[PDB]
Amino acid sequence: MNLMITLLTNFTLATLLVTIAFWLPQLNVYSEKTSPYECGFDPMGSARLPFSMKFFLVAITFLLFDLEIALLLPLPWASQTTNLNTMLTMALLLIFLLAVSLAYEWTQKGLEWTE
Amino acid sequence: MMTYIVFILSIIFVMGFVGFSSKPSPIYGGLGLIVSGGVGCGIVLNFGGSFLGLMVFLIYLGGMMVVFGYTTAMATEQYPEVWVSNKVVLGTFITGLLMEFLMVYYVLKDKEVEIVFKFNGMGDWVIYDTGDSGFFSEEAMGIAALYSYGTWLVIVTGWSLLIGVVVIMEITRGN
Amino acid sequence: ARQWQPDVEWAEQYGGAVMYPTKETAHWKPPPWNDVDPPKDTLVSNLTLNFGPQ
Amino acid sequence: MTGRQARAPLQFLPDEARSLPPPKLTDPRLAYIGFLGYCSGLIDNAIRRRPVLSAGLHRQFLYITSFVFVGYYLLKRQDYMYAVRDHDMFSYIKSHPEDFPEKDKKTYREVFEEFHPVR
Amino acid sequence: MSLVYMNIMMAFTVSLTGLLMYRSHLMSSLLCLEGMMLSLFILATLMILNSHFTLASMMPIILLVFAACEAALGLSLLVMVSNTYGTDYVQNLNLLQC
Amino acid sequence: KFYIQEPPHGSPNWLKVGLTLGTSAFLWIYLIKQHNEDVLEYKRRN
Amino acid sequence: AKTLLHQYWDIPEGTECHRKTYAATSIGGASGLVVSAYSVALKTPTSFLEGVARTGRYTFTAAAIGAIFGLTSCISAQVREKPDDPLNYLIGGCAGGLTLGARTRSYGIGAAACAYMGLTAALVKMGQLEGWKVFAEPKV
Amino acid sequence: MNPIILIIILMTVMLGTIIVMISTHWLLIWIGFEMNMLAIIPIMMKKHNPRATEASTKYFLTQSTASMLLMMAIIINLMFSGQWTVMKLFNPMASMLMTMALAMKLGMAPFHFWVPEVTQGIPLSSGLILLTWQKLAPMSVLYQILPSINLDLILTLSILSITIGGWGGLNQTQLRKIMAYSSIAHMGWMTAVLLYNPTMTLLNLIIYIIMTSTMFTLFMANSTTTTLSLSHTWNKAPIMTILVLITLLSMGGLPPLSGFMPKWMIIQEMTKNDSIILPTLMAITALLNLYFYMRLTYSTALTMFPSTNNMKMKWQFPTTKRMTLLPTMTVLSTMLLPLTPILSILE
Repeated sequence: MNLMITLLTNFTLATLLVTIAFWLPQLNVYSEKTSPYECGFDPMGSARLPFSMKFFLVAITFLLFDLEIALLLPLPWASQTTNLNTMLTMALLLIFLLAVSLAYEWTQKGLEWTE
Repeated sequence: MMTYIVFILSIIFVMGFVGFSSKPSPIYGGLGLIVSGGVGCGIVLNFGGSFLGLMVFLIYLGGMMVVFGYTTAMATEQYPEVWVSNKVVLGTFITGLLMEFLMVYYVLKDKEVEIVFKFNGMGDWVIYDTGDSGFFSEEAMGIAALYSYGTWLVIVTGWSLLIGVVVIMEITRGN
Repeated sequence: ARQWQPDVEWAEQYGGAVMYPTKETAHWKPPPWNDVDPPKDTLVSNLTLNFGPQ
Repeated sequence: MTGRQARAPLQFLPDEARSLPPPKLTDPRLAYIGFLGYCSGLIDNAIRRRPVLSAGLHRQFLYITSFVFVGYYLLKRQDYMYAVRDHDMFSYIKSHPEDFPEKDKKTYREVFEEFHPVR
Repeated sequence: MSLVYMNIMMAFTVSLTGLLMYRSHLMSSLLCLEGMMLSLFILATLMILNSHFTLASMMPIILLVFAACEAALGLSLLVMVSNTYGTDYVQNLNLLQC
Repeated sequence: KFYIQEPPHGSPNWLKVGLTLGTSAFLWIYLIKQHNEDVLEYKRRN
Repeated sequence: AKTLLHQYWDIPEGTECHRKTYAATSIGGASGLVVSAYSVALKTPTSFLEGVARTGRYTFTAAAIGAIFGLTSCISAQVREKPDDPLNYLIGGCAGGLTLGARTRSYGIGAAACAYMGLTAALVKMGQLEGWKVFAEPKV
Repeated sequence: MNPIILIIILMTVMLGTIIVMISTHWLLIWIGFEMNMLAIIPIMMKKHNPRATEASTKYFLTQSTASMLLMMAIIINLMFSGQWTVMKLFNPMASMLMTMALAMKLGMAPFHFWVPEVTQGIPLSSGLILLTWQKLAPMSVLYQILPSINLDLILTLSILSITIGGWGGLNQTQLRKIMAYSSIAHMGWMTAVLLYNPTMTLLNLIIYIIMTSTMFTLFMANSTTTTLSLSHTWNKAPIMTILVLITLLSMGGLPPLSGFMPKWMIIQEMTKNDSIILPTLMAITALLNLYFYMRLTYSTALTMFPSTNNMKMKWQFPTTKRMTLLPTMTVLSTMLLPLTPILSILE
């Protein structure tokens, strides 16, 4: 809870920056500043319109390679046991499987479209 | 003063996670999910977990970033609703909150609650480790498995992930 | 050949979407033989952006 | 039944099966399987629009050979399974005497019967 | 009974009811599937740490890598659904009528 | 005779029928050998 | 629940009336709440007021079936005093069927309900009195 | 859809089912069910149309929520007595959740609302392979965890599954929904006998898979989705008619044909217990699920509908499809009455 103490002090610092932004300097005359600005002209609607995106495979690609990051990240505790053979073998097999999946979707233009 | 701190962090987790699963707009749901994942990492960390909570914080949180990318890309309403906008959304959120406060009430002023099991009302410094002179640090050697003893398991897991990659590519390719 | 054979109205009975009609069966339709329902047009996401003056 | 040779998991036949006689020549069940193999060959000639009972005789003999072989091994495993069922039953008979009492078979001189004469 | 188990089972049941009743967004359904993953994760991990049964700490890492690739599969399916329609609503799925 | 642009088959190959007859006669020989072994084992054990 | 169907079997048969009839109303109202929950979850009654109305109709009709069945069971058991024959519950099932026909305001469905409910209720009492076990031995 | 990749995905379906069959560790069973799901998604969408897209959506949602409920059951099992053996459980609540997760997976009457939806829009190869494997693999797990099941759960799901699979099957003028309702009825039968002698259930599994293989092979022989097309395959292909006759009567369950050995052996080792009212109720409902077979057989072969021409064009071209293994599976499915003492091949 000492890092929670640090989080508490930074929360109090951030809220005092909010209050010193809002309440101290001057007045608050609204009613045209609140209008949505794009580049000089009043546009149609707003955001939250259906915004069809370019990449489809790339976010799922990130997700699955983050999952193999999750399986690979205990490498230092891999490196200290009496079974060196299975250690090095399954480590090489996991990275080689990662490279195999990458090589498949690299050769099958899974990244060469709307990137 | 506090000694129920894991129960307290679990109450904050249940609040953020009921507001998560009450289904507002999914960006507000992801706000709830990042709050819930952060305090759940805090629960398992302050319980005695060394790294695995910060690990799942990282992994699960990058997954939520991908979920944000798709909920922005695909379909939103003309005006997205928040928790306190609708009849049904506000009703489910406040009644989940009421279930939370009601179980806090019927634990803190009572002995036990037996809805599905006899739940003992007192914080979990019991039962707990009586200071084992380990130095092997259980979670470190625990994830130092999957590699010494874990032969078949990483084989089928990585094979499932490779099949997952070719499956995603061929589902989008199936046009 | 003098033997009775099943006919067009028996064929109309053993077809359609579902066999036995109700007050609610009018919304069901026989499936397409291609199993494909193509036509719809999605151009509402021709989303505008004013790359403006300043 | 649950094993009872749940030690060797897929021992298809132990040396325990090598003490009972195998299914003999011209037993009627393997002849039934052979007739079923000939019927399979007949219908395989029937589907492909080739002449039935013609021009597929190597396929006829192939189907008959395959079904007779498979049915022979199935009959062997079958007879082993019923033999080990019988032997375990008799071991449990000879094991516990007192739960299976010899019923004192009273002859009909004294066994009374309700009659209810039907007219 | 370790009282934190009650609130985590409560969070599981609420996430399950949220998975079952849902208004219009299949995105939210995948999101509650992700939350239910997290609930089973935290409960199994606190089990393993109460038991000191640290040979089998395979439940957390492997449960969540598998259920996260399930969520990735669902996200690609939602990509395909929103491709072949305008949106991903529960309505305009009522074709293929039973 | 009567055909145009090929008979697709009807003139068979000479590996498939030889393969099928060979494995069929092989399986017959193996089952006969199996039955002789089993009769020998039964009469040797009892 | 199994505890209160066991309460319905707990009354001697015999008569301890208002209690056998209240247990019958409780069982019927529970079954009506079950069927109303299905029929409100599989229809979208659109809207909640009509959903309350349909659940009220199904619960009140099933509880009235239970009530009329318990009434004629109690009266037949008091009058004829025979716990052996299930003919009392044959009369009971036909009375429930005719009142189901009255609550649906048809006659052919009501006569069929008399026939089927009377035969099944006589079967229930008949198999309970001779003794046919519920769902299992589960031994061999 | 490169054919090497299709062989890979079929081998992963095989691998998921073998991992289910092979382990004592519960997480490996969950991995097997999940890998089965992941690879059984793209056996669907072999075509392009969005019917397969929505069917894969509905199937994925129900299959994954059943798998997560099973993981809940395993995790509560190890909240209690902590072992990784597939054995008698040590929680009635976990056995409740586990039976309901398997009930959602392999199809039961409160839980079957995805089955005609998934089988309607997909091609026949995907439908065949999902019916065979997705009704095979959790029977292994059920066979393993049978000694700790409240009998009310399995029995109520089985009774209600048979009667719902019967009552739904009478109306559909499709073919895949008839086959799916029949699948629900047979899964109710194959679950109903589990707690008494499971050799009956697993031999019913063998016979039902042989029957469904013959059915979908005879529908791969000619691209038919309505009974109108079945009448036109009467007029174009005559041996198909009598095979549909024999196999449909064998799905009916008539004694001189081999559709009887599943039901009657079940009734034997069922009524050696003191349950008599329940087998006669179940078998009267098995009389009920035969009428749609009868009208299907009427529409195929016993009556002769008027047929559209261009079959005059089609008569020069014989049935040049591929058959998986049609005659062997056929005469194994039909002429196997007198081998009822191949009951004991199973254990």
